[PDB]
This record gives sequence, structure tokens and C-alpha cells, in this order.
Amino acid sequence: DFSNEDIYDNIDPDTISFPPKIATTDLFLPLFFHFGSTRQFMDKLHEVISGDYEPSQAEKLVQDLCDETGIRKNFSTSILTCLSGDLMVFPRYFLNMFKDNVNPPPNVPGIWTHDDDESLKSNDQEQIRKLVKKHGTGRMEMRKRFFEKDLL
Amino acid sequence: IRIPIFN
Repeated sequence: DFSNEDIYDNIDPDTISFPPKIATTDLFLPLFFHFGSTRQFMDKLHEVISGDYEPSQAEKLVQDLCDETGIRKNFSTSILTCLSGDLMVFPRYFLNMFKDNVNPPPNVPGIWTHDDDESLKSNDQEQIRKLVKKHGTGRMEMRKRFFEKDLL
Repeated sequence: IRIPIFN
């Protein structure tokens, strides 16, 4: 139940001036910029991702993230891919992206970067140790299965 | 999208 990763989820949205500098028109649609605060966006995001989605319904999710939260479809798709499809890490992605002013957030558990994927395929003991310290064994095994199945 | 999703 408890996890020390909760620090990445509990970032105070009121400390993030809206819209954040990193949130550009190449990533977000006009609807996004009509939210009144970071908290309002995050609360709508929570409502979307709390919906009923079967494992095969990434397209419906991406459409709802476009229509309700103003996230562009190609960006939602890229995020979903780097989260290994774990919808529970979507809020974490935006809070850390916005707080850090960096996309993707480079040092967040559950958010796989290009460097992380290269470490995974490297066969290097040290790189794998750092990688599992970041994401954990369970996520590392899921990521390997994604690569094995030609999903990445 | 082929990425399967979950909670």
C-alpha cells in the first residue's frame, strides 16, 4: 500500500503556475489552455484515467484525453508508451514534467526514458542495478516483455 | 495503438 514513490505523485499543483512553460501548443490543444489552474487540469485528468478501459482500448483513452483534457493524440500515445501502458503513472508524468520544465521527466520511477531503454538492452550489471533502483524489478520485467513482443 | 493499458 505505502510506497516512497508517492513523493512523485503528491507534488502540490498550486505550486505550478498555469500554463507551465513546458506546455506548448505542439503538445496541447486550445482546450488545455482554458483550464484555470494546474489543479483543475489534474482533476480532469484523474476523471478521464479513472474510466473503464479494457487493455485493448488505448485508442479510446487517447481520444478522451484529447477531447476532455486537450492533450494531443501523438503526445498521449508517446506518454502511454513510455509508461509501459500503466495509466496510474499518467498524473505523475504531468506533475513532474510541469514542475521540472522538462519533457519527458528524466528521473521519475515508472517513466521510461530513451537512456533507460538503452540501459535495459545493454547486458551491463551496473546499468541494470541503477535501472532497477529507479523502476523496480516488476517494471523492468514488464519492459523486457514489451521489447520481446516487438511493442517498442 | 498496440501498447496494452492497465491500472
